[PDB]
Amino acid sequence: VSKANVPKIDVSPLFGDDQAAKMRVAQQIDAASRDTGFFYAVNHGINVQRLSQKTKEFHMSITPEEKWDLAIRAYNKEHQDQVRAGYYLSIPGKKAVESFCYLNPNFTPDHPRIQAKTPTHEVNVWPDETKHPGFQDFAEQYYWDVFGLSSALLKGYALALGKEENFFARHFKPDDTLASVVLIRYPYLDPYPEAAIKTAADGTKLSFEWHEDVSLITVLYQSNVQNLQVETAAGYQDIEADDTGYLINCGSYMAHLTNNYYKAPIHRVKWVNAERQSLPFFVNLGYDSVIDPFDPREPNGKSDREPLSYGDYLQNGLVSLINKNGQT
Ligand SMILES: [Fe+2]
Repeated sequence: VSKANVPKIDVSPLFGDDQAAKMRVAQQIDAASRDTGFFYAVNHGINVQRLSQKTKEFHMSITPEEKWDLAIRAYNKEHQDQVRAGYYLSIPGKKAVESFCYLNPNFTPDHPRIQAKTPTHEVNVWPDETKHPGFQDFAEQYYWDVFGLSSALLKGYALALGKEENFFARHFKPDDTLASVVLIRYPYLDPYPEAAIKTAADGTKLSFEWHEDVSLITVLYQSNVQNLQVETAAGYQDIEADDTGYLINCGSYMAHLTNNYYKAPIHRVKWVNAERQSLPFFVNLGYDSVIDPFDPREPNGKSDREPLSYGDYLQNGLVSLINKNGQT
């Protein structure tokens, strides 16, 4: 099994005002997006040491009582309004992974999309502050930190495609973004439950099957345990781990609006019996955001693809992924 070419790109010029340096970053984003579809963002300015430590303290401290109280509707029939946000329980002996998902901290009972009961908008649920001091403060702060990095990355993607730098970022707003953070724990278990291991067609043991992401882009921090593979025409290739950088890839909304010029790479998660963390940020736009598709391959950029509202795209995509790859 070969290793994927995943370049490390210094994204720090995207926070600055040297326009030529920004173009040089854009070229590297373009090149990576047209090859395997993955790159590492380095020199990003986020304290990922604190991110991993605070996430670890939470996963290891939370009790079954608290998990039921935070559980999404798939695990707790009483929580009909928690489809996305909350705790995704493991099932001892059956399901190893567990995770906590939260949404835009600005979605409050007072927020107009919450008042209108608009699908995919939810109010976050949090553990008790006395049992997990500082956890909510940390997590909300982290959302805005990775929002900022993601904004900058979106300027690079715009420039790479020949657009003005706010082409995507103008739709990525703190008041209405549907972006989510998921804090995923993959545990060490001995014996490891066989029901939690999937066998791929090629024989590889997996934790999560092939998929394209439901996102515009995905901005991922993982601890230093190799697990991801990306599909190429010549088969799956291993993505090397790097626990100082963020792993970036496009989701299927980018593939839609570029007429597949930037594909959403198909990837899967190998089974590895090791304690590790996977902390994705899914860059989603607003419910009513619409970007007119274009084809960068054509001089006039003409595309026949229908514009797709981000809210409709997200509603269909999240359900489809659950149906295909299982309730996480
Ligand atoms: Fe993914």
